[PDB]
Amino acid sequence: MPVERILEAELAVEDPVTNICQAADKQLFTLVEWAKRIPHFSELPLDDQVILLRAGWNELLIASFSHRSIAVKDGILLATGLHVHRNSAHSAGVGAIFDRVLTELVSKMRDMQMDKTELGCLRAIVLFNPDSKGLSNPAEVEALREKVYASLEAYCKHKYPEQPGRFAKLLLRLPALRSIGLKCLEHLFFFKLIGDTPIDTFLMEMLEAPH
Amino acid sequence: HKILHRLLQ
Ligand SMILES: Cc1c(C(=O)O)ccc2c1N[C@H](c1cc(C(F)(F)F)cc(C(F)(F)F)c1)[C@H]1[C@@H]3CC[C@@H](C3)[C@@H]21
Repeated sequence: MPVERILEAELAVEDPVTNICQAADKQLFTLVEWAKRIPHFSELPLDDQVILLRAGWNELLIASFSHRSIAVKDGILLATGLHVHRNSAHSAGVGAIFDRVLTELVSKMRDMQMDKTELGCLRAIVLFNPDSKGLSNPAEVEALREKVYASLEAYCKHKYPEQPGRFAKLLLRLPALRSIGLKCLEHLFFFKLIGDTPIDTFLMEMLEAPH
Repeated sequence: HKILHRLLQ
């Protein structure tokens, strides 16, 4: 599980609410291509690949746009190229969750200058979620996750030796990512219910019930 | 899961 392959995966794939949902649908296609470039993912059974992506797609995409936004002041950069300021998000009725992303993810990524290898490793940990329901062999996904965080810790110790707490600092952003992912899903289901926000085919499929 | 399966080929 070499960190070089994980970094290569990141580099290979590099009403505001309506724009956000359009960017999210676009990035779902690219997310599948990213996962295929993480070591050993494509060797899992197809049903397990589906389970892992349906379980992690929203956290995976939130981590990505948050890190893309580190040089944006008080805003985010959509994958479509549109900058969205927090004033625009508040004026559209999603100010609270937008501020959570800025304060708990973007600003904290900026403050520690989280790099793209660390980002990719955190996303690979999220992808290899052994708690995902229905996996044919959870122990093998657990083993892949363990390989990722072992490689990440060694990377942090080699590249940032004067920061012994950095590995723990990276992992302790995952509870915030989990909570923000769940809250974003609540909003999307509500937009779907109200019907006043376009939702494209792949995003809509991710909002479908599982089989 | 139709789109997701097709993309995972
Ligand atoms: C910008 C972007 C991209 C991108 O452009 O790369 C890619 C994926 C996503 C997002 N942002 C979405 C989001 C962010 C926020 C916040 F920033 F305000 F927190 C609020 C809402 C909502 F409108 F729902 F409240 C939605 C999330 C959604 C969860 C996974 C996809 C969809 C995810």
